[PDB]
Amino acid sequence: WYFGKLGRKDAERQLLSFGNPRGTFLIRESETTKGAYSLSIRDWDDMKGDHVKHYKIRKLDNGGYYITTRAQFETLQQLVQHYSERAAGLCCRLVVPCHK
Repeated sequence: WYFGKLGRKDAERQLLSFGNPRGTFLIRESETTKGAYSLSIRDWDDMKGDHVKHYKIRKLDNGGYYITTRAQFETLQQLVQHYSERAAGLCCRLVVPCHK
């Protein structure tokens, strides 16, 4: 998963640079809330067939992270691996390898 500190520019640009399908994701941190991040996946309304969507994430009260309450985790790595099984309430599952 995530290569470093990118999400706004690099992420949105790279995601549309190849045209990578469902499964492509990356994690970027939120500037507006330290300790929070945003999950960047390539999601489109299927007519544009090219877009990038960002999910606003909130920090768990137990010190973990979650996108939904049906999928709460203490580490972000474990979170990636669960969403790598299926979409736990995201438009895309996290099933791609990370190659730049």
